[PDB]
Amino acid sequence: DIVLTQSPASLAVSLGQRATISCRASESVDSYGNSFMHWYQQKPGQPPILLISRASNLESGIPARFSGSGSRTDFTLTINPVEADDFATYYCQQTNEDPRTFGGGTKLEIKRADAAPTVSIFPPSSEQLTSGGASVVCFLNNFYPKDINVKWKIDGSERQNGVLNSWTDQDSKDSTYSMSSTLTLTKDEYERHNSYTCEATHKTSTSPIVKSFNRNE
Amino acid sequence: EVQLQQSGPELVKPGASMKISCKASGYSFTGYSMNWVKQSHGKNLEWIGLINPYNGDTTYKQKFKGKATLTVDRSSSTAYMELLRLTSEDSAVYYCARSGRGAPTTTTAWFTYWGQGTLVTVSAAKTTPPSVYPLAPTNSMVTLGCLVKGYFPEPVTVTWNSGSLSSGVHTFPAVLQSDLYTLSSSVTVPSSTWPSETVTCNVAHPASSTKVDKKIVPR
Amino acid sequence: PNWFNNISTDLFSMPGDIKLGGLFPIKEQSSCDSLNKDGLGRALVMKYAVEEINANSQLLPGVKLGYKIYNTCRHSAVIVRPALSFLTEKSNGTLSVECNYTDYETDMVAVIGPQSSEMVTVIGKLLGFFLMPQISFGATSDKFSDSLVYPSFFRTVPSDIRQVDAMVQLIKKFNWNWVAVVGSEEEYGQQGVQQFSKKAEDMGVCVAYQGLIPIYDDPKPAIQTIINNIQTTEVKVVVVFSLVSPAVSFFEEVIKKNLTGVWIASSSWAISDKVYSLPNIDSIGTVIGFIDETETLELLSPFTEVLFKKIHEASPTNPCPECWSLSPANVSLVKEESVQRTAFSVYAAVYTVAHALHKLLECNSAACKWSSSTRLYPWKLLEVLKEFSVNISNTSLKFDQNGNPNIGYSVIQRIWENQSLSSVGSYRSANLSINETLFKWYTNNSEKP
Amino acid sequence: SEFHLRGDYLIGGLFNIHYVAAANFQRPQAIDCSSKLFILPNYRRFQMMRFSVEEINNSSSLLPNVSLGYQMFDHCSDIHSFPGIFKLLSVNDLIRPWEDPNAIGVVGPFTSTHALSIAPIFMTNLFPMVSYGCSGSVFSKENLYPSFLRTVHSNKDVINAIVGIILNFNWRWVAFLYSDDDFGKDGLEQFKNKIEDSEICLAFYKAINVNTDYLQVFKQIEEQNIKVIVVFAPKVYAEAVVESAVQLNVTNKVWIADDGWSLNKKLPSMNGIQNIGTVLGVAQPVVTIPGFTDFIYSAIFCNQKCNCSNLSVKSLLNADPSFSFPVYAAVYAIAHALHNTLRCGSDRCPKNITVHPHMILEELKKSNFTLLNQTVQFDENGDPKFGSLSVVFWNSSGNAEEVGSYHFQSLSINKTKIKWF
Ligand SMILES: *[C@@H]1O[C@H](CO)[C@@H](O[C@@H]2O[C@H](CO)[C@@H](O[C@@H]3O[C@H](CO)[C@@H](O)[C@H](O)[C@@H]3O)[C@H](O)[C@H]2NC(C)=O)[C@H](O)[C@H]1NC(C)=O
Ligand SMILES: *[C@@H]1O[C@H](CO)[C@@H](O)[C@H](O)[C@H]1NC(C)=O
Ligand SMILES: *[C@@H]1O[C@H](CO)[C@@H](O)[C@H](O)[C@H]1NC(C)=O
Ligand SMILES: *[C@@H]1O[C@H](CO)[C@@H](O)[C@H](O)[C@H]1NC(C)=O
Ligand SMILES: *[C@@H]1O[C@H](CO)[C@@H](O)[C@H](O)[C@H]1NC(C)=O
Ligand SMILES: *[C@@H]1O[C@H](CO)[C@@H](O)[C@H](O)[C@H]1NC(C)=O
Ligand SMILES: *[C@@H]1O[C@H](CO)[C@@H](O)[C@H](O)[C@H]1NC(C)=O
Ligand SMILES: *[C@@H]1O[C@H](CO)[C@@H](O)[C@H](O)[C@H]1NC(C)=O
Ligand SMILES: *[C@@H]1O[C@H](CO)[C@@H](O)[C@H](O)[C@H]1NC(C)=O
Ligand SMILES: *[C@@H]1O[C@H](CO)[C@@H](O)[C@H](O)[C@H]1NC(C)=O
Ligand SMILES: *[C@@H]1O[C@H](CO)[C@@H](O)[C@H](O)[C@H]1NC(C)=O
Ligand SMILES: *[C@@H]1O[C@H](CO)[C@@H](O)[C@H](O)[C@H]1NC(C)=O
Ligand SMILES: *[C@@H]1O[C@H](CO)[C@@H](O)[C@H](O)[C@H]1NC(C)=O
Ligand SMILES: [Cl-]
Ligand code: NA
Ligand code: NA
Repeated sequence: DIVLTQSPASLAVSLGQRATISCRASESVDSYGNSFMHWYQQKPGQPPILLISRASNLESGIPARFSGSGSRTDFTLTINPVEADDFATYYCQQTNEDPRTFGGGTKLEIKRADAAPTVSIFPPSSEQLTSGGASVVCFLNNFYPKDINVKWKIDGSERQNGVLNSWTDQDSKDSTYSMSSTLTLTKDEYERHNSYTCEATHKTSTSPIVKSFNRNE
Repeated sequence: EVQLQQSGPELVKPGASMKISCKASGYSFTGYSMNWVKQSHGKNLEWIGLINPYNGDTTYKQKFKGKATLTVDRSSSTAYMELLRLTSEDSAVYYCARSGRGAPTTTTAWFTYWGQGTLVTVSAAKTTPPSVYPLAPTNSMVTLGCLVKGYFPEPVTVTWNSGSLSSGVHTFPAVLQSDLYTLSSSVTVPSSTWPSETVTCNVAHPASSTKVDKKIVPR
Repeated sequence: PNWFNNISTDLFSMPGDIKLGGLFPIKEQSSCDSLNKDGLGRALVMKYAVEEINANSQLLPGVKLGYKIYNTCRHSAVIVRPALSFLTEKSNGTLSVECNYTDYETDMVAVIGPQSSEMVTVIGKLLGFFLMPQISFGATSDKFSDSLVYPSFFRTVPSDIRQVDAMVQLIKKFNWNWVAVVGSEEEYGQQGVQQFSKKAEDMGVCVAYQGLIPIYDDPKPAIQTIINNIQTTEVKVVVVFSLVSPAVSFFEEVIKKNLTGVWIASSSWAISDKVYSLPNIDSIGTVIGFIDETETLELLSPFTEVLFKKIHEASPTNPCPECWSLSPANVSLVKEESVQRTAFSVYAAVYTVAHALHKLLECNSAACKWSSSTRLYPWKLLEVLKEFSVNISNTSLKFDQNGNPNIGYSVIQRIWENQSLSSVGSYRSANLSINETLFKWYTNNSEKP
Repeated sequence: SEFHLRGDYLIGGLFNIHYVAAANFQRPQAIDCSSKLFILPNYRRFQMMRFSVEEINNSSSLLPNVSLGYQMFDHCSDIHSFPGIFKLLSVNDLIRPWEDPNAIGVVGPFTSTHALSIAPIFMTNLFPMVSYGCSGSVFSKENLYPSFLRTVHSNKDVINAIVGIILNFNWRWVAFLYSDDDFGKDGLEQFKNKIEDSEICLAFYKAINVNTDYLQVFKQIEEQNIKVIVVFAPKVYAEAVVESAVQLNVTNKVWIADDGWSLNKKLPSMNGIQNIGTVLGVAQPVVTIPGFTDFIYSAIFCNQKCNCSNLSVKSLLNADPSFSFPVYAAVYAIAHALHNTLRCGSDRCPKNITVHPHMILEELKKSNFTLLNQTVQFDENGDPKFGSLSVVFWNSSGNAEEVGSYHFQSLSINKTKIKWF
């Protein structure tokens, strides 16, 4: 089986700059005077889209800012200039030998200025309480880069159990990420404590961003 | 237009078998190979095999022989893929994809058309409807939320005011805990508009036949 | 011109020492019931040419040219009998079954017409076997350029292989590369669509879609598919290589789905009144046309005025049953743009044969080697016509080894506001020569697509 | 003479026994075909018509006490065949162009090109033609060819089968070599229509003659790396392509033949043939015509001269037998239509009843009889409802080994029987 190694695995390119993705085949994918290396774009939650066939043929309806080159065992996909809607995973595929194989993919991230998150905190709803559960939710919205750290603090002490975290994929419009942190407690555990603190640590601030409520209010 | 319409998401018990369909329209069904592709979350794309709908000839990646079975029904222009003796490792998204035109061989064909994908969840766990809780909190903008808790299996859809509110919406990918999923959505609107103009979180969970609309009321 | 006074009122038969057979589309099907004004007019041009040759005492001196014209109905069944009748023995009125027709004197020495390429494919090899020269004034398929396949075919208009080169050159000039081609489904439109496509492929032009408009059948279901494929390819250059009658049905439907874009017209409808007279035709956008580049016959209209008066005077005494009700009112037949701009082709066809006969009979201006004993075999006439050169009016006409003429095209455009045709360039040899600044683009902001 | 047989009703027979390349001519006269290149399988078909008539004349149930006769012709040139045609249509060695004749029907011609030249003349008076070989798709149109029928299928069906073969395997680049005539150009148009919406890509095509620079053709095919070559063309052109392929060191191709040459007897036994690769094809299944072998051993105006004595009976018998049943069925369809037009019973026919050719035509259209356990019928278009296709392979013994079937009302191939060169 032909192995496809894509590089780099992960890439951030600013709006309007040039993105270069490579694919190396363990064996030649040349035959019939052609190179059967193809490039696909996959947006989150969507089917892949064919960008380029046979190493350098742009498919109908694909912008000319995408292009491909190479032969035999070395291939490049180029995106120039990179636009906001171009974040995706990019796969190379060879169809020279059975079985068809795909490369591991390359994640293209739109690079932008660092942005601190807009943080919101929400105590459990009275409706969730009637069920005996108590989820405290924290939104950390529109930040860059993706790396962030969220601490939960109850009455001054850190809390690790019950925290569930989830990132969105990058935003088309403003190239940011968002994240929600959910602390799921029992109702009783929620009533044993007064103040609840969501703490965000990010490369934009030297000190954490903190949102708190007291259960009193 | 060429459309590949796959069947909806499936929850299947381990050890069981299931069949995925792919209904083709907009072209001559027997003119082109139908391919199938596996994508496991943490996404590598893997070719399972293809079928020639004209004569039913099949070709499989070795590891899928005896695991997948490709068939077609020409009377209805549908390609099928049966998965057998299912394990948690068969949990993935499965795509049908039609070969293009221009390759010298059926082997060398690339994939120009894809179906929308079929999620397959292999689990003994049972179908549970979600509980939908409202998240209410000044400031210029205000953020509201919607917690979608304790459901199974995937997926759920969340919209806000039936799609009226599109901008300033974040729907976060669900998280699996004790065989139950939880997700949240946030929306950000002008303070001027809320609480005066109603903001409602719409949640659907097809698996359990569940529609819910939660009004985000203040406190 | 006083020789006008001597002309006879006989439209489709003229007695004479040597006769030309004529084949025109004078009455078609809507049973050949439907008069074709252009076909009649083109027949009038042959009438005029023959009268004029006979009035010229230095061309075929003392030898009278006559003819017999028949309706083709653009139909196989109809045309076969006239063509066979041209081949009957001049003195018998019958066609003998022979193996060798070398000493056999056919009633006609040459044939003028037919108009249609579909029609030439019906009779061409028949006439070819007798080596009877046929000069077509309207049949443009490149199929007839093979003299091993069509041994006696000539034409006074160019092969469509040149017209599509003209068409693909224009499209390259306007940097259009995604186009759709529509043809009528029969010899002309089929050959033209194929020829266009091999040339467009060869000249780096992508053909998005090919379609054929039925000429039997009901075309409307085929037409709606075509228009669909056009709309969904989102192309806005459409080449329509079609006969009038199906193109009308085509554009009828284009209108009712208000599509617009650039339309390229083959010579067969580039100047058709029936197309341009359609309601809301000016909706469709820009129409660019190619037509044979011809002289005007300045005498055609005066001639017809006098003829139609003489005919009216003789109206109380068959290609066209109702033509004996013709009148000086009906002079509009020849003054129609279709007839006027193609008339020279009929005329040159007849003169070409006349001059060839002159040479064959070793005429000078005073006499010919001719008498009542003279037997004219069409195959001896053919030898003279092979690669023939003749000045006709102000044209230097030359036939090549293929029977094709040194006649090029005038590129034209339809101007909707005064319902007219503007000249925007030309095609001579393989040189397309147009002036972009002369084009009116029928678009939102009046620029080019 | 072989070409003429006296009888109560005459059938025309249009055949081309000799071949000649098209060439300039300066006199309006018939070609002396007898001095040109003899074509053995065509002569065999010529005999098949003579045999069928003799068989019917031997019959007391089909046209009882009514003899069938023929006027037959060897028209090596479509352009020069009109004297023979004139003879069939003449009313007393004359033709009167304006009337509503010698023969009641005609069998032939063999090629679309012959047919297109002469058919209008026959159509005009609804003179029936029953062609044993003309496969141009345009003849399916009754408005164009109202008295035309045939006993071979249209090019569309044969093209369909050929596309079936291609889709059964893994190659999708294709070269279509086709004869530079109406038959070839029609196959091209049908081939294109069928594969437009499909994985199959026409990567090269060319109209070909015996004159074609085949070195350049094959250089172009190799440069494009095309492995599959469809040669859609008659005997003379197919041998041109393939003999040139052997001579110009073409190797490792997959050749695909239509039924006009998949049963060719010359090419399989040719020196070097195994080197050009593998020849597959669509073929007419060999139909046994009981009694024909004996008949051959017994049998051995312009264009009625064979000049082919010193002919080997075994060469003739073993020649390409394709279009045998079509000829056989064409003659029988006509005899049955006469039988039924005359309202013959099992025992007798009325006689000296005069039969205008057009009267034959409605009985021809309604044809419905069995013949060698096949059912002879025509559809609305005058195309045949009988006959099937084999898929064959040329094996290392020089035989067209059957490896599969195509039946027009819905292809199977045993792929293991095919050895690949
Ligand atoms: C087809 O018929 C033509 C027309 O008759 C034949 O040509 C004529 O052929 C004869 C030869 O038998 C020529 O007449 C003879 O001519 C020679 C001189 O060539 C003369 O010395 C004899 O006294 C006699 O007159 C005649 O010129 C010729 N006409 C031509 C050639 O135009 C032709 O031979 C026939 N072809 C056949 C039967 O294949
Ligand atoms: C009509 O012309 C004939 C010959 O064409 C001639 O004899 C005669 O003078 C003419 N008569 C007229 C003009 O009155
Ligand atoms: C016609 O005259 C020709 C020769 O010119 C001769 O072949 C034939 O016998 C004649 N036919 C008649 C008088 O019907
Ligand atoms: C001639 O004119 C009259 C009306 O002016 C009309 O009845 C007749 O049909 C016309 N013939 C034509 C235009 O051919
Ligand atoms: C046509 O006219 C030109 C000069 O005007 C001359 O060169 C040519 O030979 C003429 N052709 C003829 C008389 O056939
Ligand atoms: C093109 O047309 C315009 C006519 O106004 C003119 O300005 C220009 O010179 C023309 N080009 C030519 C005649 O080559
Ligand atoms: C028979 O054919 C040969 C050539 O194949 C030719 O030389 C010979 O003259 C012919 N015999 C005839 C026409 O009687
Ligand atoms: C027809 O009958 C004769 C006997 O008179 C026989 O010799 C011949 O073989 C038969 N022909 C056939 C069966 O085709
Ligand atoms: C067969 O035909 C002859 C005429 O050739 C006739 O005299 C005889 O009566 C016929 N025998 C029948 C009809 O049985
Ligand atoms: C032609 O090429 C083939 C490749 O199979 C080679 O075997 C053969 O010997 C060559 N023959 C020549 C150049 O005569
Ligand atoms: C006539 O055709 C029908 C099918 O159309 C068939 O049932 C019948 O047997 C045929 N009659 C014969 C063979 O006599
Ligand atoms: C070729 O085919 C023929 C007929 O199918 C068969 O009899 C013969 O054995 C074959 N030769 C081989 C397979 O070498
Ligand atoms: C297919 O071919 C193989 C090898 O020739 C043979 O063993 C088998 O009988 C065939 N199968 C059929 C004819 O069904
Ligand atoms: Cl016509
Ligand atoms: Na009998
Ligand atoms: Na027919």
